Amino acid sequence: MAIYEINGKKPRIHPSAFVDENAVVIGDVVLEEKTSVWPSAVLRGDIEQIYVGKYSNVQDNVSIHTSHGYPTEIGEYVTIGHNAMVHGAKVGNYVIIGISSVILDGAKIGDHVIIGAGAVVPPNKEIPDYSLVLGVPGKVVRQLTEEEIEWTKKNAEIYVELAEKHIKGRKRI
Amino acid sequence: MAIYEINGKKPRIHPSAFVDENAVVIGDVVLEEKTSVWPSAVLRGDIEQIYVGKYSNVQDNVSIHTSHGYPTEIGEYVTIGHNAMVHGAKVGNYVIIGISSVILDGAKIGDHVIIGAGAVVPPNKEIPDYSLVLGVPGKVVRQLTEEEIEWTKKNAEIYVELAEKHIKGRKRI
Amino acid sequence: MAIYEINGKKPRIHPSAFVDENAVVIGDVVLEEKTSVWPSAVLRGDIEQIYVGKYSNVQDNVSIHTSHGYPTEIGEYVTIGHNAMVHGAKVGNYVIIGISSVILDGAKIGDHVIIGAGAVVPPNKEIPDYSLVLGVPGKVVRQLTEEEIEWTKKNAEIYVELAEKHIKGRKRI
Ligand SMILES: [Zn+2]
Ligand SMILES: [Zn+2]
Ligand SMILES: [Zn+2]
Repeated sequence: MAIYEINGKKPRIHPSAFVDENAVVIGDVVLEEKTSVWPSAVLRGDIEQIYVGKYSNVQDNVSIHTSHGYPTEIGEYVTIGHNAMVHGAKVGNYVIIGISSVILDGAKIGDHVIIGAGAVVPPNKEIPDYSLVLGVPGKVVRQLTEEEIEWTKKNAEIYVELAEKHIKGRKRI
Repeated sequence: MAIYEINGKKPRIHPSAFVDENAVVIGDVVLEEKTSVWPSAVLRGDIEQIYVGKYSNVQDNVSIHTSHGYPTEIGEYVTIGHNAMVHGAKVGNYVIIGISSVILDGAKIGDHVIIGAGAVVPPNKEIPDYSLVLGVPGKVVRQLTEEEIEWTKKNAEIYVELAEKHIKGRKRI
Repeated sequence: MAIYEINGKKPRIHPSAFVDENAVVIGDVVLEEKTSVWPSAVLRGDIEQIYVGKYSNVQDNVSIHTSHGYPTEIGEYVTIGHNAMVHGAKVGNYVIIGISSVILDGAKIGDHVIIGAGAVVPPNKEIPDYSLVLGVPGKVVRQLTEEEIEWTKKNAEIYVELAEKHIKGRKRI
């Protein structure tokens, strides 16, 4: 949990979603069904809206924010890796945001995309569907393989099940 | 909030500052007027002092620490981007520390400087005023433009207003 | 603290260890004597076990997780730097994981190793003993010097003392 409203705007969280009590969700944030927000993950909807599509996960120590005129939209089946940071960007469906990677303002990530760990997607950068992105500044290095494409969805499914495990079996001690 | 003292040393926080209750401020830490510390941001003043100049922001999931003999001094109008990490360094005025970047021990960042997202400033590295720094190890790639210089201050001003919004309108639900 | 069990599995924490109340320890996690987990550090043992050897520290805003079939084992005298991320990897003794670095699944870090800040150790990557690793993807650039080797242990010792300071002198205010 650790949900807050700011100036009237309240987060809209679907009942099936899992928001760790150590995560922080503030203001204009929408979490669709079967989404999950993990420990120390922060979704600060105090400027533009932060929309998180169904079956998507926002892992441990992630930050999601926006800039004026630059809302953040996360698609379906999106995996936002541990310690990653998404800032005022649009992310398509079946996208794996690598651990500790960074997606900046105005960027547009296509569907079925994998952003490598530690990669930095520059402002306004557009990433085509089925791409593997690496480096700083991140560049499309090649297209995803059949295996990787399957994974762009399975990674998210694994988290949907994991989220449910926590909702039913977590206990503070 | 989530403020703690350690062995007698208590943080000195100006009344106008905003410290998110999910942030963690420990020991020898000084926060001047109109400063702001956001969710999961950690300022651990358990070794050397951590000084944060007025109008500066320490964003979500940032860590600020020190090494023996290496205190951390943040200037005025400094923006420490989401998930960044400052360790025993001296940062001048009107500096934007990029998202997920790293500033190491002994480094000295001049005034009106922009450190790119994911950049790593090596130990004892000195950055001249009006510089744009990119890479790992971070290097001065060019001087800031008129627009960027204006931004080195406006970024901080935006946060001063944002901080006030939170102080007056945040509500746990 | 902020310790939780999940589906029966409870963390096993030695009495001498220090777990900041703002850190998050979940499930199958073992913390040996004189270990320390700092603010916003997250050890999610909800898949494979996370084992932390004695005298090791998991610094501020770190995340430690695993993948199915890929448990995370941290050796003795290991320093996991601020904002770093270890995912389903095996780390030897006297290893310094650089600030904001990333160690991926299947990797095996030898003993007396230093991973540079912001470095990314690729999946299944094996790092020889006494190595300095830099870059993305991280590569062994040279062997450690006498000074650095001494440091691979002293860094951890400093934290053992620091941990004790917190256990005895921390006070919420
Ligand atoms: Zn932001
Ligand atoms: Zn430190
Ligand atoms: Zn994971």
